[PDB]
Amino acid sequence: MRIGIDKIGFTSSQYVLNMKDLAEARGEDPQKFSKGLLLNALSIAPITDDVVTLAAGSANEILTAEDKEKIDMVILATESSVDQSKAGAVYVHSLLGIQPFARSFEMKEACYSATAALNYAKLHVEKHPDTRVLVLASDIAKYGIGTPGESTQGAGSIAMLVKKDPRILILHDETLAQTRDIMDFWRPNYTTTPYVNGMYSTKQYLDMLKTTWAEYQKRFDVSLTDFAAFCFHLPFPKLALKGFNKIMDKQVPSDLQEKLKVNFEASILYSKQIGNIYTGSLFLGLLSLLENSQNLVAGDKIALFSYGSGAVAEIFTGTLVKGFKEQLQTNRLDKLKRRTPLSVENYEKIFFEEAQLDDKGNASFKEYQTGPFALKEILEHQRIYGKV
Ligand SMILES: CC(C)(COP(=O)(O)OP(=O)(O)OC[C@H]1O[C@@H](n2cnc3c(N)ncnc32)[C@H](O)[C@@H]1OP(=O)(O)O)[C@@H](O)C(=O)NCCC(=O)NCCS
Repeated sequence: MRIGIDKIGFTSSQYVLNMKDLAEARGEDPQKFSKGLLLNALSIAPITDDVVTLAAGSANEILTAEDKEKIDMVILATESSVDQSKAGAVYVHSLLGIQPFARSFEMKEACYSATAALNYAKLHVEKHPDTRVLVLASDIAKYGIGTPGESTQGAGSIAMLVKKDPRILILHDETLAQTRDIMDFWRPNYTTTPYVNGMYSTKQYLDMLKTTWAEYQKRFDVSLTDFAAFCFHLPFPKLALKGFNKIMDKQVPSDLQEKLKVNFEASILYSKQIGNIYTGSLFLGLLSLLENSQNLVAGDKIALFSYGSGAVAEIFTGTLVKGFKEQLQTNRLDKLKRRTPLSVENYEKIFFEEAQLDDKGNASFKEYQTGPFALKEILEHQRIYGKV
């Protein structure tokens, strides 16, 4: 029984901050961003485009009426939640008109949780092969003005439809996760922006990659040469490049070294324009890879390294399905160029806007550019979402 990713949708916000503009405002060498981080631009979200609206937009990209009839589980992976009790998935379920007899909930573990969502989705469909599962990985990476992380901000959501006989990627059962209790990045309840030790996080990302991959190879009798591409979590592309270099070695034959490198470069193309999207970043890289590699074919295997701060890592794999290109888009870079560039001044005002509640819990918002769904208002503490 083949189970996996049938369709992948992606939505980002409608605004962009160009890194050269941020560099100019902050007195930074623009090459720190273009070469140091390997970032060109970041998506910026207004207050009316949040985890829920981005998630619903990404699903709207891919779902058919038949999907909506057969989906019986909706999982939102996020670290950008807008309620402490109500899962953002419930809103997505509603906004998309999915059939009522579904379970809907959120998963949380920094940038890692969509990997667990996908795994549960896969097992659920295997048990109930007539069903489909919608996994959303939606986040707004917001670090704060003047912080080291300001340059690794971003916004977006990946939607993945999981079902039997998938048209893109068959998911396999050989997985390995690792948990280690650390404080590289975290976000207490009283702050909209995380605390982060960037250098320590990089070191831990690389050590969990090294140790998890070593153990994976041992348990499952595989090596680098079994794969046509390796995808990494993508908070910024330089970190993923460090990961790639960390696990690669020169015992790989030269032709495969070249292929893996070209595929790595394909995988970071979108992230260079979008920035960090937390839970969705690994999967955005997968999408970028599939839409930009010139060498991937049916039957090629892909290895994926998921990381979340705090920290949890997992390696898993999949095999490409004949016809996968039919499910992809060719003009995504063109669509990203449509985003409205913001001055640093306007980015500061828009990205860091917070709701101004009256004593009854009402808040109103200016109309900003969004995708198909928007936060319209807050009405007596209820976030009101609708189609635009
Ligand atoms: C990425 C981050 C650590 C950078 O912080 P920073 O103090 O502003 O920048 P750094 O001094 O660390 O330099 C970053 C990089 O660009 C560099 N750089 C600086 N000036 C440069 C220049 N003029 N030309 C080229 N590169 C330059 C570096 O040398 C470097 O890359 P390297 O690690 O390969 O050497 C920071 O944005 C951050 O902490 N973001 C959040 C990370 C996070 O969320 N981690 C959790 C999940 S893994």
